[PDB]
Amino acid sequence: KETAAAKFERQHMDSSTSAASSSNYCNQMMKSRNLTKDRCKPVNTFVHESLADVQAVCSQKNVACKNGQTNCYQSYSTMSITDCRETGSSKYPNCAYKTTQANKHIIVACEGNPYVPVHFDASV
Repeated sequence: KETAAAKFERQHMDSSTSAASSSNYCNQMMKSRNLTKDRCKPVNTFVHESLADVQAVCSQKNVACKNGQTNCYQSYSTMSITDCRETGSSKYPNCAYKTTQANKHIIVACEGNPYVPVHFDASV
């Protein structure tokens, strides 16, 4: 089955764009990354950075996750991110999202050897 690291990349990485280019970014990416296949994922963030730069966060500022786990890390630097959250009209299978561009620090949980992101905890 898909590894947790691989799921993070699929759900949260978009190294192919610098920022969201239109209001339909989230609608397209949520669909393309299969985040709307079974149900509308209600909120999701994409990170517009290289994979190596995001993986490197696992060596940055340790901080407890929202759920209290201690394997979370905050990036030293802000990153270009897109926040995707369901619109009030979103109704499976016609999932609809509001796209919000931001530059924020990210908080990720890390696991494994190599020690890499497996969960996107927050933008801050």
